[PDB]
Formats: sequence, C-alpha cells, structure tokens
Amino acid sequence: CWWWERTAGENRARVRVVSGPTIPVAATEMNKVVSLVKADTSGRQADQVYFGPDHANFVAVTSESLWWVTDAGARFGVEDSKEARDALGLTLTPSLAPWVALRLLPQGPTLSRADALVEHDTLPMDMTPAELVV
Amino acid sequence: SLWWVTDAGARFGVEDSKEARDALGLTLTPSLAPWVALRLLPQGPTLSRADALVEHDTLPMD
Amino acid sequence: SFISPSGQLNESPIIADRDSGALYVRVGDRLYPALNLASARLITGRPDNPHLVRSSQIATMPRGPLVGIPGAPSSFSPKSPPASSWLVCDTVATQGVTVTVIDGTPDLTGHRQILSGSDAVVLRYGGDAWVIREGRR
Amino acid sequence: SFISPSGQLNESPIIADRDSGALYVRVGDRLYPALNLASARLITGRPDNPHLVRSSQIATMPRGPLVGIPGA
Amino acid sequence: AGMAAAAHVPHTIYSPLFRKFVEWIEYLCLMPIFPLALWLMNVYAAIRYR
Amino acid sequence: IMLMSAIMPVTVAAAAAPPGPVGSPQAVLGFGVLTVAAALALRFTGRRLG
Amino acid sequence: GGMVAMVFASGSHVFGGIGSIFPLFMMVGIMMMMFRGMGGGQQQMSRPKL
Amino acid sequence: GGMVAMVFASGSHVFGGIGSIFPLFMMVGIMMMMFRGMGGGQQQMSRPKL
Amino acid sequence: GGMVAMVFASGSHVFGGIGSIFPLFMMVGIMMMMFRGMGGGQQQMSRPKL
Amino acid sequence: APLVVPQPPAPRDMVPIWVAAGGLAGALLIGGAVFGTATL
Repeated sequence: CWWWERTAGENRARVRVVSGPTIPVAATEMNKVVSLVKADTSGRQADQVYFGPDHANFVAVTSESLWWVTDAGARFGVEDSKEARDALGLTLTPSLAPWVALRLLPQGPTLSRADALVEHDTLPMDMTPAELVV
Repeated sequence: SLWWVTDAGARFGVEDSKEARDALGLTLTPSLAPWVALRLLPQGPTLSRADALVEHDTLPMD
Repeated sequence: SFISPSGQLNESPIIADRDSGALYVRVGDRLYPALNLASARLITGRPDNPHLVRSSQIATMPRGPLVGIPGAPSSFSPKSPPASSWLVCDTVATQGVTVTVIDGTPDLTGHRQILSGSDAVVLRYGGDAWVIREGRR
Repeated sequence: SFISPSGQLNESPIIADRDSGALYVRVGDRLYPALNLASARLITGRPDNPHLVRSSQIATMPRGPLVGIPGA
Repeated sequence: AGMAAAAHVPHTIYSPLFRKFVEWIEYLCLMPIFPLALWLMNVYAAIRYR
Repeated sequence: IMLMSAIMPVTVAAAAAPPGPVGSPQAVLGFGVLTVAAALALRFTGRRLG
Repeated sequence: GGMVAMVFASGSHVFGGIGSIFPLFMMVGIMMMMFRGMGGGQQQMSRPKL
Repeated sequence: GGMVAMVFASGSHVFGGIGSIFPLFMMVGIMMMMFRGMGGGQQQMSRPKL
Repeated sequence: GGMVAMVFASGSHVFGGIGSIFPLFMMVGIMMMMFRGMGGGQQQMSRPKL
Repeated sequence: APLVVPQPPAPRDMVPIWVAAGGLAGALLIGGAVFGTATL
C-alpha cells in the first residue's frame, strides 16, 4: 500500500509504503469492506472501498474543488457558492485529500440548485447493470 | 392486461404472476377500463421481480 | 432497558432510518439502499411497510451499492369502487384545444347536460365537418 | 400522543408520509413527490429533515410530476 | 435590582401570605439540582441503553 | 375638563408617528402612551378616579 | 407493577389465573399495612371549624 | 419469594444478575413498614410532639 | 386450593378471567370471618410487660 | 422540463417596528422616572 498522511496546517504530507500479509484492516472489521460495481473496465477505477475510524465525508482538493463522499462509495461534486452550501449544510471547513486516490471512486452529477429544478414523467433506464445475488 | 395508475398520473405495468401479485399486495380483483381512455397516460417501466434484482453504481441522466 | 433493549434488530427486512427517512433493504448479511418502496418489496418478496430504526444501529451493518427500478411508485393502497367511469374531454380556446382525462364519476350540475334528444354539435377534422348526435359522429 | 403517534401539516416545506415514508416537497400550494432528500433540500433552500405527516392529510392537497436529481 | 431591593425592603410591610411564598422558593430551587445534574452527566441515557 | 381633553391629541400624535400603512405597529405605541398618560395624570391630580 | 411488566416483555407470560393470584393477594397486603399506620385515631381542628 | 421462584422454575431467568434489584429493594421496603413505622392508639407519643 | 387444583388436572381449565372471579372473591370471605373471630382487644397483658 | 418556482415575498419593513419598540421603551422610561423621583 501507498500511504498519504497529513495534519491540518502542515506544509507537506507524508508519503510512505506499507506491506504485509493482508490489507491493513483489523480482522474484526474485515467483513464490512464494500465491493463496487465497476462499470469502467479500464484500470482507472477501484474494486473495493473501506471506511475506517475517523474518516472524512466532506473533502477539498487542490482553484480548489469540493466533493462529497457517500457511505456507498460514490462521490458527488458541490458548488462553491453560498446558496449551494447554505441549502445542503456543509458550512464547516472540509478536510484535505489527494486527487490520486479520490479520483478512483465512481462519480455522480454535481449538486447545483440550477439543475435540481426539473420535472419528469419517467426517468431513463440504466444500461449495463449488475446482478444482485441473494 | 393489468396496470397500476399513480396519483401523479403515470401508469405502470404489472406482470401477471403469482409472485409479483403477492409481493406487491395486488391479490385482489382489478376494475375494467377502456383502451381509448387509458392509452393517454404516460407509461413507466414494468414492475416485476426479475427487473428489480439489479445493482447500480450511479444513475444516468440522458 | 428490559422492556426494549438495544439488541432487538432484524424485526423485518424493510427498514427506514428513523432520523433521515432513508430506505434500506436487507439481503444476506448486508444492507442495500433502495430507490423506492416498490422495488424494496419486489426484492424482498414481502408486502410490508418500512420499520423505523435508530440511525446509530444501521451504521454498524455493511453497505452495498444502490438497488431497484428508478422512478417506480412509492406508495400502494388498492381501491375497488362499485362502478368504473372514464371520460375523455376536449375544450376549445378563443385555434387551440386542451385534452383532459377524467377518472371517476362526473359532475353534471350547472348548465352541463347530456346530449340527448335532438341536440347536436358540429366540429372540424381533416377539413371535413362532423355532426355529433346519438353518441356517434 | 405517545400511544399512537401521528403528525400534522405546518410551515415546514419538507414532509413525509407517516406510514409509507414517501417524500414530498411543497411549492406554492402544490405538493411534488421528490426523488430524494438531497434534491428536496436544494429545491426548498432549507437544510432540514422531513416532517412526518398523517397519510389522510397528504391525500387532500394537489400534486405534480416527480422532481429532483436521480441517484443523489 | 439588588441595590433597589436592599434599600426598600427594610422599611415596608408584607402580609403573611407573601412571606410564606418567598420561603418556599428556596425549596423549589433545591429540589431540581440532583435530577438535572445526573441528566447533564448523561446517566439516564447511559442506563437506558446500558 | 381641559387636562382630560389634552390627552387625545398627544395620543394620536404618537400613534401616527410610524411610517407606512396603518396597522399593528401604530397600535403598540398609541395605546401605550394613552396608558401612561392616564396613570400619570391620576396620581398627581387625585380626582376623577372612575 | 415494574416487576410484573418486566416478566411479560421477556415472554414468560406465567401470569393469568394460577400465577396472577400471587400479585393479586400480595397487592392487598401493602394497602393494609399502610392503612394501619394512618388509622391511629379520629379528631379534628380543620380550617372550616377554626 | 414464591413469585421469583415460580419465574425461575418457569425458566425466564430475567431476575438473574442486576435484574434482581427490583425484588431486592421491594423486600427491603416491606421490611421497613412492618418493623418500624409508627405507633398505634396506645402509643400517642411521637417525635413531633415530644 | 385442592378443589381448584383437581379441576385443572382433569383438563376442563374453566378458570381464568370469568371463572377465577368466584374463587378469588370467595377466598376473601373466609379471611373476613376469621378476622371477626379474633375480635375485641385492648387487654394489653404480655410477658415483656409483666 | 424546468420547474416553475413562485416569486418570493418581500421582507416586512423594520423601520416601523423599531420606532414602535422605541416608543414603548421611551414612554415607560419617561413615565417611570416621574413616578420614582416623586417618592423622594
């Protein structure tokens, strides 16, 4: 594993490498890793996602861009404007994260008030889905 | 054929099988309607047990 | 504490976050977020309704991606009337029309009347003129 | 009120059905079914949670087509 | 308000019904301290979820 | 008679002072000054108690 | 009542008929014991008489 | 004691451990009323009058 | 109690609710007759007094 | 299709409310002063 670590306000993050017999999660928590659908067959997307203790939901990246990550492992972009912030909440300051990791999660549409104001009779169907096995 | 009409005006089809009828709670006798009047409401996706057993990362917006 | 302890989970397969109102479905040992109640029922096979559960409990069970049919109906309440009644209506502006569908019994009060007897009306379609009487054109 | 909880319409604009959990949002004097909480907050402009309302009450107000962002 | 009360109270007459009322305010103030402190210490929530 | 008569012009003058359409805010200070004027006139005049 | 209720929530439901006779008989004993202490005498100096 | 024994023979095992605090405090409360309490008609003396 | 128990072993199980009210109320009558039997009092002779 | 939102209502004027609040504040302070000083 490549590891990136940073404390708020520090001038630079620490980059390290770890290795071992198993992914760095306790055996008691090993059963709650999420397995993504992965519609993109190219090497540009992850297979699994895990949220450990003291994780971060609201994140900012290097002009800056704001992103919101769901427990299901999907990421959504948020407008920088006062309206979008005040309407969702998200007034607190976001934590920092590296683009080389954050880009590996699947992306949804941005949460802009300008495009939520629409009506529909029926919605489009989703191509290339995956089987839910019981 | 059997159909379901929502309060918002759209109509959805129901597959006439014992499992679909009982899962949704439609083990009841339906009322009649003529095609000239019913055809005018917009049609949504079909309701069936096979169609729902699917996973999605995120939905598109054509 | 003895009348209702914390460990009494898994009472039904369709649960809703008591705080957020979100809807989840249980399959195997994981919890999957469902798009709507119609698809939650079909996946589970039970004609039940969501059971409200405290948000602190659902955070302890493994997740899964989204499941169901997008845009399907969100509520069911079958009704059976004594008689079935439908109307298709045309109303003309004063070069423009609108079409209405009515489901249920009509309101014949006021100047509204059935077109019985010698009553008639004349309208245009495709250049031709059509006379309406005896329920035919 | 503790034996059989219920609810009633008030000034809040985000409401949900007391027995079915469906989400609705008010716009003027009309209720629109909303696809999710995120778009309901964003349409109304208030960061809040849905208010549970008696199902026999929701049935009396006028409706409109579905609104919001799918999958949010 | 304290100086105002200190200056006027010593030269006025108050009926028994009011003097008996100020006495009971002390007891009404003492009673809620323990039920409230344990609430602030989260004890009732801690026990209910054991 | 003269004192009692002077309270009305003073009262409407205070009620009319706020800008905009007439409504709730005019009544708040209008009835307020009327209350103080009568209460004040009563103690120092000591007459017409009713 | 708490002791009785706690058993039902556990599902033992041992009460009814044969079982209920214990709490039923036991309940009368408490009322008799507290009644006996208050029933020490009868004379009055009540506000209506004073 | 019979109620608790009846529940234990029935197999509920709800009163095991800390759950026992309900029977225990009741048994103590009953003990206070029967042995101490207050005097009868032939025992008119009491702390408030002595 | 013997009369009541003998009916359950036969399986008729007519008691509970409607039926139990007879033996329940009948049981009070016996205690009420023994209470009148121990009637009188105020003699107050006792080994500890002598 | 785009949703048709209603035009938001204008906020009520604060100026009439502040002078009205100033009216009671002023009147009660004025009336109270003549009552208190007269006790001396």
